[PDB]
Amino acid sequence: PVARSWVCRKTYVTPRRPFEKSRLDQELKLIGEYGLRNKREVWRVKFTLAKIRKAARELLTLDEKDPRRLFEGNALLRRLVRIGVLDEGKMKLDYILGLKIEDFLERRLQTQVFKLGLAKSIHHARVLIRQRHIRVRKQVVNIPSFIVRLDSQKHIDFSLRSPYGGGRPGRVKRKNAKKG
Amino acid sequence: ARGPKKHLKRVAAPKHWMLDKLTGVFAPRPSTGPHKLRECLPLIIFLRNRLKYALTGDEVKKICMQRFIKIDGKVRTDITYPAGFMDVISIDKTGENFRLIYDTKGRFAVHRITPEEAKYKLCKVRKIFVGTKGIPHLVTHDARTIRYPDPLIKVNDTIQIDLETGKITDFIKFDTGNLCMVTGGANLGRIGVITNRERHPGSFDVVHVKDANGNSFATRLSNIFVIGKGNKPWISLPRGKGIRLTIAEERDKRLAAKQSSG
RNA sequence: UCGCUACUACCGAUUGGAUGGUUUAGUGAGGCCCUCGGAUCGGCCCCGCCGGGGUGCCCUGGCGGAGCGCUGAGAAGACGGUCGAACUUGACUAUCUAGAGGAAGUAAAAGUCGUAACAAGGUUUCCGUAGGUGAACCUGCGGAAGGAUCAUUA
RNA sequence: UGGUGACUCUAGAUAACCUCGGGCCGAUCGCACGCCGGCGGCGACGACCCAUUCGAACGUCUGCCCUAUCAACUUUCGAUGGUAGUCGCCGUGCCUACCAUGGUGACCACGGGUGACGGGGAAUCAGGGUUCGAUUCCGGAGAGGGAGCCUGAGAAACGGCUACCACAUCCAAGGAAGGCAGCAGGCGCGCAAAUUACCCACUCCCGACCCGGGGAGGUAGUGACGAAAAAUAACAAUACAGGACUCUUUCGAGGCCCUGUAAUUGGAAUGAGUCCACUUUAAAUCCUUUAACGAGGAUCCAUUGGAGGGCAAGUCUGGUGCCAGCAGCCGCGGUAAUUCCAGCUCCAAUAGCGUAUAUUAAAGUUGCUGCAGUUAAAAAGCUCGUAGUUGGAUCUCUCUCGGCCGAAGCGUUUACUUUGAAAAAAUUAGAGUGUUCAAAGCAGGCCGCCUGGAUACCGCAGCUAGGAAUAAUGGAAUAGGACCGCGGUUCUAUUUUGUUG
RNA sequence: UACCUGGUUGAUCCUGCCAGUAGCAUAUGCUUGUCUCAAAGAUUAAGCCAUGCAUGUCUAAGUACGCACGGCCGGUACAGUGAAACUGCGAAUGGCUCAUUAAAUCAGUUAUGGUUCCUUUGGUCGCUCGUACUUGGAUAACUGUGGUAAUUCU
Repeated sequence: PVARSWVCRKTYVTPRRPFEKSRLDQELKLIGEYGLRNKREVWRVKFTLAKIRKAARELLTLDEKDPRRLFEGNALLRRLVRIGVLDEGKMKLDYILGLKIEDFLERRLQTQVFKLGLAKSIHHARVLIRQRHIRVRKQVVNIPSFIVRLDSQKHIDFSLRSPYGGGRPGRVKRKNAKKG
Repeated sequence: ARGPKKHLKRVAAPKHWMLDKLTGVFAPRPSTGPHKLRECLPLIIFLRNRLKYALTGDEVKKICMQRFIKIDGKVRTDITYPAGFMDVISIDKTGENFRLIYDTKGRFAVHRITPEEAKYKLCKVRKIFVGTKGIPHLVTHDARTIRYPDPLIKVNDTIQIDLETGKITDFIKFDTGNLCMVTGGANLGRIGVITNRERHPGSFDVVHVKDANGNSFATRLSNIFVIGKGNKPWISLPRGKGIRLTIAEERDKRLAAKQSSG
């Protein structure tokens, strides 16, 4: 007996066929377009989409005046509007099935740092997040796959201790000032 | 085993105590007392977990050992004393008074009450027997035996106990049209009017109850506690009035109640 | 059909030894229950040396002694009962273990005599069943076509 | 008197008993002190009996893997039942005496096996399924193997005792003491598994107890079991016999957008480390927060398998020459090897990747959904036949009471279907919540208040209520049939005669 | 994400199996910078165990004549703190493992109207017509004398 929880969960699935061209090609295009590191970051966002399609595909067999479909189905669309993947006029339960991987990958903090212009490339956003230069509303966020909600998109900035926004220079500029 | 168990694991605790997973292996293990250990709230959970007065299971010892806590008007120096339904907790150093009533979701509740109401409690009659040179007795759900009862008290009714003397003042009988609270099952903590009582001889009576909104439900007879004569409760009720909201309108209450902010 | 090297397993003498499981019979540690037993420890008596109180007699304090006195407590030990571990010897087995002999299949074999079969495969083939051999096999009986005929003339 | 659905219940009355191995009816401790020699107030220990709580025990119904090279078993010696008792906390062949001769079996008993503790659950999965579940929660069992007890509310107890069988420690040889399937640790076994560490601060438990104790439990150490996040570089200016956009018929004209086998230049950014301090904690560590140092082949270098096809990616070069070896399969190697040994280059996953074995999908190659049976593996030589399985049409709620609305009855009994209530938590699904994201967690939020800690699922069996299609089943055929009022025979209610026989 | 692909022939269409493929779990190889959780002597031997620890306990309120401390005041029964020992209570829980065990365990469902229950909580506790302003004997701790090679022996 222990006071520990052993409840864990894997967050990706690997494909059934390992060496398949045009699966390899499409995921490499999605790695290069969004600045991701390995295939497992695509297989992770493929997995949260496959959980959302599957739960909506279950809710589509119950009729329109079901209790469970009306409650749990309105709570599924609410999250997808909240993270900015769906829009507001498309809140029937059948524009869930028209979602794709790219809608979910456009909402990462990495691509949003690139979209707002705080970076100048999609790989420049990965480092600027990871070097702790990026904060969201007060809080330095150190994770590039931080899915930016819709209300937290207007507050993404440059982290008041950083040499980019705050002003105290880094390791390199101060040593060159010492050698001045 | 050989002889009785003295420990309670945490996951094996009652669900309504709302103990989290990661604080320990063991749960407080109520002492034997008036209430079943599945039907009670120990005094350590009322002080540390609900009221946030204490912070550890040693401060509950330091609070109870100053004799600051009266459960039904008698001072209790056991931190795992099982307080149950309709039990009055008088803390006189601060000035509060609580009654343990279920709320609409199957748990207990912090129900602060006025010290003018804290002089009495209701009990439910459980067995009535004569004996010992023909002297009649009650047995209530607190194991309180009150000899010489009123002859019109029968089984499944409700008495009203005076807590300073121990004597019955007036009672309610089991009838239709009486206001009842469900004290067990999946309709627990719900308040409604008795509609109907179906008899099943050799099995359990089923008592159909009707809400104040129209929501009918049924229980077995043993999960039925007559609170009021007619529709007027002889005790106070919690913030919700014993009326269970479905989860859709329970969501609507939150998403409309946040819009009063600013 | 007929020549080299090794393994698997069984038979395998040896009435070879060691250990389990079921029971036949005999034995039966220790506990408990019963019937006894009575090492010891008190108590109440009875006298003797004697005080006080009450009135020769009663109650008290110190002791002492004796009696197979008469009661209480009670250890060892025994009879019998029961529970039952275990032991001894049989039978049924099962398993760990030493030993000549031979046995079968397996690893290949590109070693020798025919050419059974696939063509009408030079005796159409195949099936059952009995008999005989160097052997593929051959032959007697009765089928089948998966035949070499879907047919043979009033 | 009071009760239940039903008592041989609960109470009442009467006659007696009441165990010397005795049944209760208090020779007990504390704190403040008193009121008129008595009368006292709060507690602490007790205490027969009753109730309750915590249980335990013994039962009811339904359910489990493989095997027929296990088809009859049980019954002297209890097997099934009856009567009377003994024992036991009590119900019972539990056991004893006397009887009766029964009890279970293709609807698979009985016997054997299990690499069998059972569940909650776990893996995989379209739907159906299949396999695992020693393992932290519930329940069982057991402390080397059987057996017997003491004490106690509770034990057939092993961190209690007594034996025996098996091991084994000391010994002065007469004796004495043992039981890690507790936490550590050791040996052995094996493919196969961590420290003889710190602390009662947390969660709780025990005790006379606000105080003591706890290898329960917590904290560290070992730990690529496994799961979550995630570095190993970004940017700019040049140049290219690089590409793309506007013009020139074309040469060729440009900061307009991209790219690099530029070990071209250039500062700007930063962790990993090194390390004061705070914070964390019982005290420490770790992470979080901060000084100072900390990157140009940013040598502070990323690996594991592969390049014939399945299957992403070189008939490049050197070596060997059916050798060495590769290769899951097909195949490769006999002097030009797309396959071996290597160099280069390229590919896949990436702080991870190969191999072996178990298992699941693929497997419609176990098939209920959903396979096959002329010739590919396969229809019994033929027929009869009991069990099993399957079976043609047909049939459109009322009586005695209480305030028209409830009781009570049904009707022949069910299967089916729908609702209800009861179904441990954790897991699973799912709601809410910016753990810095996430896996998680059950928290949190606002300027003392406001919250949450939902909900679904929970087969079969058993309760409940509505439906009446389908499917089984009854209801009178020698009418001892329905409904009526008529008569007889036997028993008999309890009111009726101011009470009283 | 309800999926297939190579292998029988000179070529073909099939039956059909081999082989690949993807999880998941035990081992193992090579490699391994950061950070958060986290399993871990189950499988074979329910094999064997050095050493140490894992079960003890006092309030105002059962028993204090230990000077072991100190403290009034010295005729002051007992100031106090208190080891020890007697008494009470616990040690039957928790922890570990999975050998047994196949209508057994167990799960759901009922029953005790067929039973016991320390404790807790409530009841009851002058309900009996018959030395007390306080009863009797021991025993530890302590003092003192010993035995045994040896024990939590006495």
